[PDB]
Amino acid sequence: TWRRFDVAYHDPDLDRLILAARPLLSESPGRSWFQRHWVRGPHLELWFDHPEPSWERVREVLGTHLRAHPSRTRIDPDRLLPQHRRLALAEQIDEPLLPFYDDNTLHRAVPRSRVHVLGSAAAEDLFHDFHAAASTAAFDQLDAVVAGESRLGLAFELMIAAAHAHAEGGITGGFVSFRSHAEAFLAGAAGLRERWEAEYRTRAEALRAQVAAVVTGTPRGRAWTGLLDGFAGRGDELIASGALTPDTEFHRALRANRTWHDEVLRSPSFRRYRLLLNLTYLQMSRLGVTAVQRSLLCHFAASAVEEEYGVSAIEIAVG
Ligand SMILES: NCc1nc(-c2nc(-c3nc(-c4nc(C(=O)O)cs4)ccc3-c3nc(C(=O)O)cs3)cs2)cs1
Repeated sequence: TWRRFDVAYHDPDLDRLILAARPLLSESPGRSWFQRHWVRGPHLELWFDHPEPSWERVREVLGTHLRAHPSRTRIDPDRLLPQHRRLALAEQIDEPLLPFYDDNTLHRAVPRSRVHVLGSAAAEDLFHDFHAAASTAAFDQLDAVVAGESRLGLAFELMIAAAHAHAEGGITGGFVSFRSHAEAFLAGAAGLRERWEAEYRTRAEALRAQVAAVVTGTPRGRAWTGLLDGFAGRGDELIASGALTPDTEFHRALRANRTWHDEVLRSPSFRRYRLLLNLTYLQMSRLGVTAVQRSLLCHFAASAVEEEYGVSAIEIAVG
């Protein structure tokens, strides 16, 4: 059902290349979407379930761009291969990892299946529907970033909006997830945590204001939560049928808290929230936000909500 094209582009800043692809994902019927990926080296993937654009049309648009604005980053294959072998085990990727693509090249590629990770073809199809809708939204987000808006700031707004609209209890409920994710990432890194805290202090006033603005309602926040709304029903149904599948002070506390077990973890509302937050994190990846940066945002979001509302995620976890 799907066609895939890989654009090998070794500079981590894909944003202009993505914007050049906008007509290909905007001009013909069918679902189309893009993501960033690492197999055979850094590359952009374009996915289509209908027969247009053709390979020839894809080359007409993106060949022109690669010749005008080529990547000048050089990969280090010797260091990348072992990293990719580990990623492949972790992400359950069975595709060949070699040879690495040459920089600034276009390829047809074989679409991969994620059923074994997501739980069913129906769950995979729902993620494809999300990607199709979200990729359209991403072009406007990336136009803003290229134009000079803060990438992390746009992502922060998506996260706050998702927690306020889609968590039970709104922002002062959903923010506990942000702490959880930051503390799981940090895995005992006191020195990194202190660096994050010190940067957060410089940002606090602006970040608290952004939290209050998003909670009041912003056009971007409402647009993102509107998009997420489209997946809530089907998501609840796949979660309920089974079709959609840390040693830290915080997580130790949580594991001893019976409300976590009985009213949070197993609740359909938390499962739904967590699905829609995970879709938000996928969007952040599409927008070029790395795993460390997503985890920093989680730290900043939790800290901002705590300061604005005078609440404490660790106190909630302890119970
Ligand atoms: N002493 C009794 C109590 N314990 C709790 C707890 N709530 C949580 C909680 N945890 C996560 C978490 N998310 C993660 C994650 O990894 O995503 C871990 S904990 C997300 C959200 C909540 C809350 N929901 C609400 C709501 O009003 O509905 C408020 S706080 C953990 S213990 C509430 S009252």
